[PDB]
Amino acid sequence: KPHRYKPGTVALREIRRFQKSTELLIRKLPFQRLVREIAQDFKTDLRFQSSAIGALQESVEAYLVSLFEDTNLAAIHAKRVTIQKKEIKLARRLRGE
Amino acid sequence: KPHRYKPGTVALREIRRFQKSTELLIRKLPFQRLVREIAQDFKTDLRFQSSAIGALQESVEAYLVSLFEDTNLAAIHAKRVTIQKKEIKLARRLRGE
Amino acid sequence: RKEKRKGWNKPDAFHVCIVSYQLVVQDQHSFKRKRWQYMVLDEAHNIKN
DNA sequence: TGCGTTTAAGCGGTGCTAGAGCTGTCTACGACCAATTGAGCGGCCTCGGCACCGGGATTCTCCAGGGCGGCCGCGGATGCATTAATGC
DNA sequence: GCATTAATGCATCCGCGGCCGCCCTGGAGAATCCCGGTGCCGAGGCCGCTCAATTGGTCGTAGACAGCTCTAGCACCGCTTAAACGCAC
Repeated sequence: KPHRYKPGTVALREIRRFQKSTELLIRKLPFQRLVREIAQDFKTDLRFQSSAIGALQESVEAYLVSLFEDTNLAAIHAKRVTIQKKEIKLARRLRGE
Repeated sequence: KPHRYKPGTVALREIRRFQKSTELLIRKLPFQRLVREIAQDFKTDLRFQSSAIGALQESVEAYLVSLFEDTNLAAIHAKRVTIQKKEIKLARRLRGE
Repeated sequence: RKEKRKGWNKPDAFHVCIVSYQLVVQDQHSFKRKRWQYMVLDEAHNIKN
């Protein structure tokens, strides 16, 4: 007989795995390409150091995870598990934007 | 047949009246005695003038009206009008406290 | 008070107005607007101050 | 949630050059002090803008009477029970 | 004296009918806007003061100018897995 886990049960174990891990979830090449695109449409002929990129991605994942518990709290306030657009919009409005 | 306004009709007009008006909504003497008694425990023999109280009053009601406004936003996000405990709890949590 | 003053300004609805001592001290703004001929005080020992 | 695959980062390594980083030099260039006067400022007393209420035109909300398909009070039957004059 | 049988007081089970409440239309009344109307008071223009912004000179001093040094960013090359996408229930 096949062994299929109930939906969402794998979610708890992947949450457990990701909570103990401090590594970044974004590959270096797409992030660097996006930053270089911002430079390209920002100022022509710009150079990037090997450093000054870790701070970018680090601040981004910190901001993203923070906004994620804010939107999770907003969603659980709505008496539902699934997040939606109003949740993230309300979280952004209340946080100071 | 007495003429009675249906509930909620007068609420809109009080909102309209108060939104166009910028006067203090807290009686002066209760606020000043509150301030005196809360300053008592920190250190006795306080001294307050006519000024140095209206500033606290104004900061307080501005903070409170802002809190009520984003509480209204949260309650609207909850698909209802009546405010409730958890509304002000998560408004305080989200705003930075 | 507003009801009594709804015909206060334009017509001559009254030839004499009777007011208490402690109501003028609240409605000076409305009272001083109208022009009067005779104004009388009773037991002026209170206003002796 | 689970699977086949495919587009693709991670990684080991190079040659450089545009570019970051440390160093004399003088040359603009401001820090500091007599000296002044002139604009910023303390005080004042007034009229014009402002505060608050009046009179209606206007705008807004909110009341009740009237025509729509179902009703719960009543009366009688005519059976259940009682009852009194009479044959036995 | 006892059964008895027709006369009589209800017996309780429906038949019927008195019994309303909702939408749509009828204006009715409270609230608002808005400037006269006059009293109030403070904003500010004017008068007199005073102190620091400006002027010039003295004098020393930090930064642009190269000038040079060296250094890692990048564009490039090719292997090794490796998650992502589309699909399907």
